[PDB]
Amino acid sequence: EDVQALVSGKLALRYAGRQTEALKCVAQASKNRSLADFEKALTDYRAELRDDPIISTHLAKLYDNLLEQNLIRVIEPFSRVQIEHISSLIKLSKADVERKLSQMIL
Amino acid sequence: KEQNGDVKEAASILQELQVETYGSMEKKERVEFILEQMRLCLAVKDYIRTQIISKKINTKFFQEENTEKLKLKYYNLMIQLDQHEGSYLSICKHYRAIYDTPCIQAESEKWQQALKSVVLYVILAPFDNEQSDLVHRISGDKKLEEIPKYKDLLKLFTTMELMRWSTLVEDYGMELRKGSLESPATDVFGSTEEGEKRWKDLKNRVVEHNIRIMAKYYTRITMKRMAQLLDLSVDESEAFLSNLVVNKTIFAKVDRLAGIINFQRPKDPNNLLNDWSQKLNSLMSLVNKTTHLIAKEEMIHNLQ
Amino acid sequence: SKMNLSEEVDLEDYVARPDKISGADINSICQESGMLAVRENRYIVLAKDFEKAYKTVIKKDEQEHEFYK
Amino acid sequence: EVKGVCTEAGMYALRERRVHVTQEDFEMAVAKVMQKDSEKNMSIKKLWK
Amino acid sequence: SEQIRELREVIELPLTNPELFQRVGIIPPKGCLLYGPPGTGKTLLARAVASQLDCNFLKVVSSSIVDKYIGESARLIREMFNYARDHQPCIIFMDEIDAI
Amino acid sequence: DVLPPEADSSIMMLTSDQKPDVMYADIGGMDIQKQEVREAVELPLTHFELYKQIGIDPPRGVLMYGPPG
Ligand SMILES: Nc1ncnc2c1ncn2[C@@H]1O[C@H](COP(=O)(O)OP(=O)(O)O)[C@@H](O)[C@H]1O
Repeated sequence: EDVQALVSGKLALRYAGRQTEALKCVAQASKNRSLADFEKALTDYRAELRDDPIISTHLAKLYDNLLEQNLIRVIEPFSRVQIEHISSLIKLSKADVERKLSQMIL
Repeated sequence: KEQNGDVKEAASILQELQVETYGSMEKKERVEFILEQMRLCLAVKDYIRTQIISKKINTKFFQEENTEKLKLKYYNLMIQLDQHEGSYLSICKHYRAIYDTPCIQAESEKWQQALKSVVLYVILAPFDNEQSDLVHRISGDKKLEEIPKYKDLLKLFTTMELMRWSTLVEDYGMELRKGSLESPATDVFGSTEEGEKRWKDLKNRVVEHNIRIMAKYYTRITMKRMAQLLDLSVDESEAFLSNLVVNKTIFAKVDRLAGIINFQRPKDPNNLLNDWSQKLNSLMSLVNKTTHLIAKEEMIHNLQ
Repeated sequence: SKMNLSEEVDLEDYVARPDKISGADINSICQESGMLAVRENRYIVLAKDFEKAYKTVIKKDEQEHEFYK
Repeated sequence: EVKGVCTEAGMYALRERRVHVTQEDFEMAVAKVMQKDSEKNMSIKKLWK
Repeated sequence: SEQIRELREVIELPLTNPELFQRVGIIPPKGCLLYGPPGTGKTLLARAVASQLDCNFLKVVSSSIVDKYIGESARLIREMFNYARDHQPCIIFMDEIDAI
Repeated sequence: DVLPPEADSSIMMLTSDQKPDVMYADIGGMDIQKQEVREAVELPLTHFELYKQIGIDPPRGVLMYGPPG
């Protein structure tokens, strides 16, 4: 939330533009904990922030953290589930869920 | 009261509140002035400021002895403060506090609707030890059997009372239409938008009642039978069992490729085997008390 | 951080100040403005008092008799 | 205070997660252990020339 | 008349309302310094604060705790709180803070 | 039998759930100095094998000094 509070500050308005708007929608996606919204914001702004001057490595750490933070919350009701429903609750494809879950047991 | 109150006159009184406290609070009239501004704060829809200036009141109590219609009737605006978010158990504690004066003021319509308003939503509080003994206090009343909602508090005792939500709907056609005075049921549930939040909450409280009794009396239960025993969909049943188990308030664990869920405790080797010795020790001890007793009755009658 | 400020009044206008402050007196500033809103019956700091709490604790020049500089 | 050189030179390798001790580790440790009184303002010195 | 009340709500409002001390968050308001003459002020307007609840009083002579090694004195702190734990805000009356 | 001793006369031992009242990340930005005190006290107490790996004989005492506050 303080990300928007900085860029609304009077010194940051001098240097406003595209890349500050890139981190705003990333802030809103991390605020809502919406997974594909982060993926959409990464996809919409390529040369801004999927390049890695020194931030896209750190964004991959925050995104790979956000998977199991969303994934641990949706296991507790069951002992046993089929994986197309857990792809439906996460609103994502199932193949990357398989490679992520297989990393979690290993 | 020149322009009969607005945002400005609420600001005009909040800036001049404590100047009397700065002169000398009057056991009564100072309390009567320092209460009056927060209903103006409710007119400006201010709630956090309202309870701060309401907490000054609490030490000046027991002046309703000399007060006929003012002391415990301003607190009907204090439940409007706690009307806001969820605090249902606290304003049923409140209704028992304002229960007394219309029994001093021996009325049979204002006091009867005090019984009506308190018996409606002790139910709507979430289940606790505080709800469990409060209903054990307010039951057994000599006055509660004037109203057919004595049946309802009996119906929410325990062990399901063989219930069904559609039968609860057919017990409650009267809450809008007829009754002796009927007015708090229209006030609580018959309202449009505040009733409808309480409509979904009363549906929420009865399905919460039905989960606990299923955990008492079932090893397993299928998915289709739980949905028809809760009068709603299978997916809305999945949502209700999800946010209760992550609330860790009902122990359950489902299996939704086949739909069979269970309410079993997590099995362990020694505790199951700790049970066989316990049944055994109770068995061997009881036959000793049995044989000791039949030896006596043999001994008495043989002598006659 | 462990204080509900909740305004749009920026604190860094007091970072960039001279009149170097000892670390114990920073603790005095944030607690004084806590008093200088609650005593006036505010459930939140409005940070118009924060100027006055800053100017209060900074005045430790005492007397010095206007003598020997 | 030769020990103080020996401890602080080996301390430089500890913060580097290293066991190797070079001659550069000692020469930085000489200036750390050895100090002075640092008599300031010089007016005391030149009152007493 | 000015000092009956200037001391009143600087004690009353923090003890009656600790919830505002989380609406911004500081626990800290620990009382005023009554200094001046001996007169009747030290003993009599302490009973003016006794007008609502108050009561407690007890007594602080400012001498039985001032023993030199403070390993005993810290126990002599909590010895007086053996009755101050028995209530709500107990009001430790304290005479001759600075007098030996 | 021998009773459990007490050694209980002049007790200043901040222990028995009474010591802390603070976490380690409460201090704002003494990062050269939070790292330095930790090397002499907290580090040889737990990871004593690192000093024996070199033969350091970890240091005994630390003198802090500065303005009051
Ligand atoms: N860098 C700092 N970070 C957080 N709090 C500080 C800092 N410096 C001072 N304080 C606060 O100021 C007070 C100074 O206390 P203390 O350390 O006893 O003073 P001194 O530095 O003279 O020993 C502490 O209670 C502390 O809460």
